[PDB]
Amino acid sequence: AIFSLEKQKVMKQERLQKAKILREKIKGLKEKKKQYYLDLARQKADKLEADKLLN
Amino acid sequence: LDKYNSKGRSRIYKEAVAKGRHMGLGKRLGTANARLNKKTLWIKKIRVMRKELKDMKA
Amino acid sequence: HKIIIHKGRTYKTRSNVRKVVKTPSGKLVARRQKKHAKFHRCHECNTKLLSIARMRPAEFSRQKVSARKVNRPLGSTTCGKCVKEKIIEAFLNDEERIVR
Amino acid sequence: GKVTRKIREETKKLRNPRKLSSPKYPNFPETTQGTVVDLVHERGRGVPLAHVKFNDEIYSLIATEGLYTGQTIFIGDNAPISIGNITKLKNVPGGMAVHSIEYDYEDGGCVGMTGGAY
Amino acid sequence: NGTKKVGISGRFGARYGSTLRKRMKKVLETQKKTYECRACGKTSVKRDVVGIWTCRSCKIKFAGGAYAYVTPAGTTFNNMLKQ
RNA sequence: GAGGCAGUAACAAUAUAUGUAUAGAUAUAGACUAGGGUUUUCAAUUUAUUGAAGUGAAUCGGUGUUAUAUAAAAACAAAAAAGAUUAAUAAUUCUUUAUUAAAUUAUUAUAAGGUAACUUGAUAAUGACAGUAUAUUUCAAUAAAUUUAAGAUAAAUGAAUUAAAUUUUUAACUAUGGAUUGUCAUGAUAAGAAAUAGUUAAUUAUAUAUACUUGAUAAAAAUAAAAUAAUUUUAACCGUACCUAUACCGCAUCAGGUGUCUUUGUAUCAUAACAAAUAUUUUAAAUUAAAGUAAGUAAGGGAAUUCGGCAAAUUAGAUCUGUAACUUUGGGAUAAAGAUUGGCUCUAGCAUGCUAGAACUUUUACUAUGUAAGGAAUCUGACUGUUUAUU
RNA sequence: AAGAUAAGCAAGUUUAUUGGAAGACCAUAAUCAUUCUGACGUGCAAAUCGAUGAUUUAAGAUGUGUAUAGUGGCGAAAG
Ligand SMILES: [Mg+2]
Ligand SMILES: [Mg+2]
Ligand SMILES: [Mg+2]
Ligand SMILES: [Mg+2]
Ligand SMILES: [Mg+2]
Ligand SMILES: [Mg+2]
Ligand SMILES: [Mg+2]
Ligand SMILES: [Mg+2]
Ligand SMILES: [Mg+2]
Ligand SMILES: [Mg+2]
Ligand SMILES: [Mg+2]
Ligand SMILES: [Mg+2]
Ligand SMILES: [Mg+2]
Ligand SMILES: [Mg+2]
Ligand SMILES: [Mg+2]
Ligand SMILES: [Mg+2]
Ligand SMILES: [Mg+2]
Ligand SMILES: [Mg+2]
Ligand SMILES: [Mg+2]
Ligand SMILES: [Mg+2]
Ligand SMILES: [Mg+2]
Ligand SMILES: [Zn+2]
Ligand SMILES: [Zn+2]
Repeated sequence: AIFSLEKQKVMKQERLQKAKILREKIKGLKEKKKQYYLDLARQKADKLEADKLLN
Repeated sequence: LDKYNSKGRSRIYKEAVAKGRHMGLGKRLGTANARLNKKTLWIKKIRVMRKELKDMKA
Repeated sequence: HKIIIHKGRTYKTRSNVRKVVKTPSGKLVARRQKKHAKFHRCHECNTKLLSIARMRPAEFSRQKVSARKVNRPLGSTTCGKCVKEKIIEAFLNDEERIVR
Repeated sequence: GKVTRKIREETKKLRNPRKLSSPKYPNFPETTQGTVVDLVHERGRGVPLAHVKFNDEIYSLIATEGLYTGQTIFIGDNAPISIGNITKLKNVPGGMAVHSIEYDYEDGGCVGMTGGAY
Repeated sequence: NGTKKVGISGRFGARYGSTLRKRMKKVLETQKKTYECRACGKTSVKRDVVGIWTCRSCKIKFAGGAYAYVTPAGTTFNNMLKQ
């Protein structure tokens, strides 16, 4: 059960990756989204609704 | 108009101290170290004496 | 009677440094300033690495590469005297192997 | 009556137990060579730890008495015996001082962890 | 120079007893002293943390005791390895 | 539902013959958050009632990361400032000059130069981390000079008082060199000093460099590339009025309580006190009671009063002499006990605003405010510390 | 108090500076509650007001976030 110091940084991030996914199984929490000026996927979709009214 | 306090009283009194009048023995209320620091007087002396030794060497 | 104008929160934390500037019309304002940054240091000898631009890492990515680096191998990490010990050491350890 | 102090202290250790490092050394088949990198200090314990480097991997170990940064040590079942080296138990003559003894083979260490005790 | 026989333990004043201040004078003399560097040969080794001694010039850390640079139980086990 | 006591206890009560003014009086004032929710502004009718109007964001907060299996409007993080407008909003509206990010356009270097430290389009860096003391006087502020303006005095005055602006070398590293040299303090050097030639920088006081205390050594994670010019019905969702105590909590327009910051002038250690600035405010009598709540003074005696000097009084700042028994050798000690102190005109030192001495003069000098009564013994606890919110 | 420098006398030892350690000493703002057994006592107030006192770089004071629940919790200890 002996590990190097350098391998222990990998096991922390792998532990902190599972904790990000188990949050979405808890009832009654607000959803985590991306920051708006970096999330380019939402800016494309809302603009598609925008010019649809123009027609 | 607004008011502003006059300093004509204090400008006169500061002139008599410039001749050394009002600094008696009966008008001191602090210690000798409070009115003049003893540490700064050593720094004034040792900085001037170190300057004049460089000029006499050059 | 003049009054200094303050805008924002009034706590004195690390990022809330302010100074007092005088306007042409006569106002007084407490303007905010940028966060204080320090010099980068060598990874081994721990001396101050000058000629590299010291700023916050957000603005540091906007600079040119000549202002981030020095024209030398390992120019971003080491001082330039530590590389002289490395090159002599790396060459001499090869000649010890060929004998033994 | 009420619950006394002794039982109330142990259940306060189950709500927030104390944390330490438990430093162990690896196992290698043959004799290798490693270098001492740096010396640090932890919160709870008084004895300083040491970071050694075997095969480009950095582990943590308890520092022996005369140790300086950059020194070289050997680890193996048949290493020569000197200050700071780690060998098997049968090689050392009678009368010396050892400070990390595993109970069984291929374990980290069990006996002699604190500073000043040998 | 001002003190007759107290020495470095004059900071404690007139409390904690008499023989408790004798035990402080033995330890505080060897902690604040500077020593020679075994690597570079200069007298610049000082202590900063319990069990860590470092030099000012060459900047190389040495392991050691709590309050002394060398331990009396540490030097006897160096002699038996020389033979 | 309504009596007696009873119109009794207890509280509130500035001046002017003409006034949107002339005076008096009390209270430091102004911004962010927690709490309140239209109290904001205007009109009409008398701290009320009704009716209209009012909150404008790519760069000000939230929405993002985490504190070793639900945590931050003060920790971390792409980017702005003046100058004016409204009855009420303004880093949000308008004018002027800027900055960030993403999508489409036009153009192109794939390396030169210096012995070296390094200079220019030519990537792989960090977020990121105790406390105390001393030395720098950056800014800023004072002080001086000058130029425009203001207000008062029966008179007099080398030209007073107030406002606005314009000005007042060091540390690393490299090349020669071969043995000395610095700081307020501790020092630095054959692992190359002084002296020369040169290349980088100088972190703006919440800074820089040193030193000191420790069985205390002083958090995490998301997060990165670069040359020049141009374009845009490109940059989403929520809050932006008002109050800081007569617009909060104590059943109230309650002498109580409540996180942070800023604030002018005289003030020879400071403190205390006064004045600026700003906000509020209208009308009974009086040389006369007793007994109360506060503040003063006292001939002669000086603790005889009392369970007990309970209450009050005396001492006190600063300079110079002088200092005991005892002791855990550090203390006791600022022990105790004496002497001096103003105003004006000069002389003498150098560090140039601090300190000694001398002459003349008076109903004699820290004392408006602030400021230790002292000594000799006994019992008990070692000391700094903590405790029955309300005997 | 350590540390450091000079001038004397002759292995040392007196005198004068520099330096700034300590759960050392004293005040303002802030905090607490010894005495008058003062004021008030159908009160300003279901614990307040005035004078006098004690306190100072720490075993301190304080906003927010997470953890501890009634035969249970927290406690430099008074039920
Ligand atoms: Mg009345
Ligand atoms: Mg209304
Ligand atoms: Mg307004
Ligand atoms: Mg504006
Ligand atoms: Mg607004
Ligand atoms: Mg507003
Ligand atoms: Mg408040
Ligand atoms: Mg009130
Ligand atoms: Mg009367
Ligand atoms: Mg009398
Ligand atoms: Mg009399
Ligand atoms: Mg009597
Ligand atoms: Mg009697
Ligand atoms: Mg009394
Ligand atoms: Mg005289
Ligand atoms: Mg006691
Ligand atoms: Mg009580
Ligand atoms: Mg103290
Ligand atoms: Mg009473
Ligand atoms: Mg429950
Ligand atoms: Mg009892
Ligand atoms: Zn280096
Ligand atoms: Zn060394």
